[PDB]
Amino acid sequence: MRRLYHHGLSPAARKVRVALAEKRLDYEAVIEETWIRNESFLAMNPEGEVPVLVEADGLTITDGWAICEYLEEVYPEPSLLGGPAAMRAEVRRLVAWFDRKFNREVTEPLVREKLLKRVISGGAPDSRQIRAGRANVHTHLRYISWLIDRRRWLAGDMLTYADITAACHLSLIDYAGDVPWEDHPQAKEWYALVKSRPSFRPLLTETISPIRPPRHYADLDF
Amino acid sequence: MRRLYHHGLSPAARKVRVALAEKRLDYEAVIEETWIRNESFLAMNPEGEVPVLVEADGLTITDGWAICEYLEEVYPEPSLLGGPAAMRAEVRRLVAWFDRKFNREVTEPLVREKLLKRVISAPDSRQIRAGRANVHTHLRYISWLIDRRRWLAGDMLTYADITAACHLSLIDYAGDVPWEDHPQAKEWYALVKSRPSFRPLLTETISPIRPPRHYADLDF
Repeated sequence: MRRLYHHGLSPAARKVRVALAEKRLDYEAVIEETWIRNESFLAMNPEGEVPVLVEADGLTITDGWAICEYLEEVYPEPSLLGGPAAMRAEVRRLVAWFDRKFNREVTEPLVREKLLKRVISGGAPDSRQIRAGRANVHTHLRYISWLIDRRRWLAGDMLTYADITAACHLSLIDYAGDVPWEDHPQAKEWYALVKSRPSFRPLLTETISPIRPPRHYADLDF
Repeated sequence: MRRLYHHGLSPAARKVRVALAEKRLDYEAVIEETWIRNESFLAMNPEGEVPVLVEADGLTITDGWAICEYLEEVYPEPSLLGGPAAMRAEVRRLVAWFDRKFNREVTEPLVREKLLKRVISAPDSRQIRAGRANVHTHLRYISWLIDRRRWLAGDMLTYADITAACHLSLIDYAGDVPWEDHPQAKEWYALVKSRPSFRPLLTETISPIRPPRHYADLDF
């Protein structure tokens, strides 16, 4: 049956999991710990990253963006890009905002230092990287608050890959306990709406050993 | 006429310039040096990056990838993604290979240390040697792909070839591509660089850096 190679620390893989659920597509979730070399996995994806989607006929789609665009092409409804070219471009802009800018400024340092290092032998957290990530998340939350104060969802009138991408990144910052939610109440409210959707539920209930998420992480009413 | 905000040190902007030309879309190239703060540019693109495409009617498309997907949706022929879902997915896989992996391993350190630092104002030699070592791995992969396909993603030129060639064109501007170790990849790069869509990348300069002698040479 359709399968997704993933791991809980990957924002892109989280995004694909949420997308598959939003599209009502059944799949088998298969963990690959990409920090442990596996020649068979590399043979399937030479980049050695998750996510990788394998359809029941064996068709193998690699890269989060490639998978997301493939899902919209093959399983068009419900749409996660929207209809007019201009709207789709705004969705894609915001996808890039989070998968590049937020990712580089916040997700990469906090996930690496607070989550991945504890999962592997990795060693001492780098406090400098952590402080920068913690400071930078404020600018992003202010932007989210600005967008959602004037739009229904981050990219406009319907939930899209923009909301999914932003929420999946934030979910990992939240797993680490580093989101200053109460400084950004409009962003907090938007995240509560996303986190309460059935597509988000596995991200809330699953854990990544040996890190215990914070007590509010799975609270819909946080 | 549509306008593209770009600069020569941006692989994403280079890619869009090539794409626009491949699709026979005229445009005005407008330089924005994004290392110099400009509130008006930020007001148009809050990320403060190039590329940004502005259509004649004012429609503003931001982000290289968003621009490429937009161009294929609005100007479908000639296609730079291809037709079947599987092919399009392979193109997008390779676009990511270059815009993520090659970019992190090779373009970022070499452009930063050798090009950007000279444009603004000491190169880190360790980072330069890491970039130079890693480009070999990527060229071997290119060579593997084009030994069995005409172009990186299959039988037709796509965003995959454009993205790879645009990244490599910046490495080549810095003089750091070991072409003599990778003759199959070299031959593929010569074909892409020779296309009319690539011409401005070859002839334009980024002050104060001079490119190597062969950089603009089709017969290198």
